[PDB]
Amino acid sequence: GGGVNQILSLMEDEDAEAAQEEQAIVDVDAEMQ
Amino acid sequence: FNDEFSQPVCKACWSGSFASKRGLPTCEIAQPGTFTNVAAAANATFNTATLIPTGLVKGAQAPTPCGMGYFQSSAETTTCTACAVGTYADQAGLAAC
Repeated sequence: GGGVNQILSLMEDEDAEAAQEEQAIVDVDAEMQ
Repeated sequence: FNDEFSQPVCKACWSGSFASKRGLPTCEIAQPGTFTNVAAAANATFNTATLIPTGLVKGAQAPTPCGMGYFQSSAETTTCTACAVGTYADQAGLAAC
C-alpha cells in the first residue's frame, strides 16, 4: 500500500522448546563423537 | 474525533494517534509496531470574523505499519526507528527487534 511518508501455556511451551533444543544438541554431540 | 457535543466540526486526530472507522469519539492509539506520518493533520481554525471553522484536513486513516528493517517499541509515535546493530527485523510491523 506504499505506506506513510516515513501465560501458563507460553512459558510451559518455551521451556519445552528450550529442552528440545538441548536434546538436539546432545544428539548432535553424540553423533560426531 | 469528537469528545464533546455541539461541535460544528470534529477535530482531526494528532499525527501519532490515528482513526479508521466512522464517527469515533476518541482517537485510536497507534499500537507499538507501527507509526503514523501525516502533514495536514491540523484542527480547523475558527476565524473570529464569522465564528466558522475552516481548513480541516483529516489525518492518517490506516495504521500504515513499520516497514522492514524498521521497528517502533513505543506507541503513539509519528516516525519509525531503525533496528539497532546486531538485531534484525524480519517482517514489516514488528513491535521490537
